[PDB]
Amino acid sequence: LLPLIKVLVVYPSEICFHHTVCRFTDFLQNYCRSEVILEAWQAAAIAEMGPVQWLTTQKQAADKVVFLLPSQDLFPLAFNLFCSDFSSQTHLHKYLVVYLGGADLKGDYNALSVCPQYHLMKDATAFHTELLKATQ
Repeated sequence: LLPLIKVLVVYPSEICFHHTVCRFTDFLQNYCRSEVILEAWQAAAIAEMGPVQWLTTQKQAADKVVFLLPSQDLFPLAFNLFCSDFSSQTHLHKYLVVYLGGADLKGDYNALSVCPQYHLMKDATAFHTELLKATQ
């Protein structure tokens, strides 16, 4: 296999956050050399699997799952489905939380605090290194 990791990116669907999602995916592909699994690029698979089965399938395919938050469509669904796995010892630190850009989230997602945290772009190097560890 290639030393190439796959990252599932879960993000709030608010229009005002869209530019941040694009910037983050560009950062993942180019700066972090990651294959990206993105709702916006898998409309047909989501339609045919339904949102729940799609999230569950992609979580299993992914090496890392990133919750992308500012400072919600699939976001609350992914949180609900994945949160019990956040501290799982089988997949150590599979779930990562990244803060970038601005937007007003409605919900509460307190269990995200049990995951590794990254504030971009200050933590870009630490985040990149975390992804790279996964090619080991």
